[PDB]
Amino acid sequence: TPAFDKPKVELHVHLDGAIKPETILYYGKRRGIALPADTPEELLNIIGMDKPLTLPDFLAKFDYYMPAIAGCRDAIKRIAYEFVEMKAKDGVVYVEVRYSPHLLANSKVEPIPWNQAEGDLTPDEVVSLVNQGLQEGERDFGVKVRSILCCMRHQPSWSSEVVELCKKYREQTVVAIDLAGDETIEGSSLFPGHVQAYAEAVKSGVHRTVHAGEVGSANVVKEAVDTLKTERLGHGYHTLEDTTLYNRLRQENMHFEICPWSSYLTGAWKPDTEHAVIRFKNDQVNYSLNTDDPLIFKSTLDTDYQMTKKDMGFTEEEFKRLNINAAKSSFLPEDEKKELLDLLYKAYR
Ligand SMILES: OC[C@H]1O[C@@H](n2c[nH+]c3c2N=CN[C@H]3O)[C@H](O)[C@@H]1O
Ligand SMILES: [Zn+2]
Repeated sequence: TPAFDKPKVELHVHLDGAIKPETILYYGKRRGIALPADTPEELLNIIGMDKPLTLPDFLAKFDYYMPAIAGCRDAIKRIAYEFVEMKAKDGVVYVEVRYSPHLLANSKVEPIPWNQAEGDLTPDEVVSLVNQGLQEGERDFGVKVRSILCCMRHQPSWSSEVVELCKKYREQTVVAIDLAGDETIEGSSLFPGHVQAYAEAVKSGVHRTVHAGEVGSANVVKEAVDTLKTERLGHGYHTLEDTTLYNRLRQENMHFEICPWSSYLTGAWKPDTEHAVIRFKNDQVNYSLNTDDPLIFKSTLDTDYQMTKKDMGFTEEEFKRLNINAAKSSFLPEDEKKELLDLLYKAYR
């Protein structure tokens, strides 16, 4: 069933884990990269999940397939292409994708990932691939893509870099810096490299967001809002613990990015206790429903929206209004945003 059928907005997703089993498959068996499987479903059935695991675990599923794709120059622009694809197939007019240059290489990179080998490929290029691949994909699917570049919790050394990336790819196609990776690393969201790079962001314009919340304490969010300056909270579930912090973001007017089906699956949730998502709906705080990782969880944007009208009862009347908010919170000029607001507005309504 539809389950929401008007033209959606989406803010939280990762390139990384918006690949199809096939493009993996190709490259494993093409530049040779001994892969973990064969039948395109078996690939899926190692890569993805169904019993709720733990955030740490989630995060090394990734080590299964990435080698495949990592630099090869080729693949960057192709999996950027096929990703815009999926985003016009399930219902979306507007997406922000995130990703991590650092995972996507090759050269420089003194902790060299997966682990793999030297090296044409740079941060400076593994972006300018994607911008074409989301510019193309845009061109050919009806959907406008802007990307988000992700600092990455466990490596502060690299965070510095991403701000220079964002600044200078700024609009061709990047509208933002993020923080991503294991919440459990005690202290991570404060380490010097991160705050330094966020604050070259606020010192220099760059829009900010942080996965804070999810599977770690309310503190990690309090850090994120106040020390890092996060313009919107990447998940923000555990902010319902410090219930005076909670009234302070409801009050600041600020985006929670929920990821339903993701929540059960990483660990951020016990299925015995009402998910933060229905709460935000009761309180009417600006949230956005969302996908996070299509591949690793075996899903589609319909999966969230349907976990949400049938388990946790959701009017269409809500869906309407969250998809207006997400648009309101987008990292896109008031320019581009009056007119993506004119879209869903004269179509919901
Ligand atoms: O895409 C940047 C990184 O996002 C991480 N990722 C993706 N979704 C999530 C996540 N880490 C935690 N939160 C979840 O929302 C993976 O480490 C990936 O390398
Ligand atoms: Zn995420």
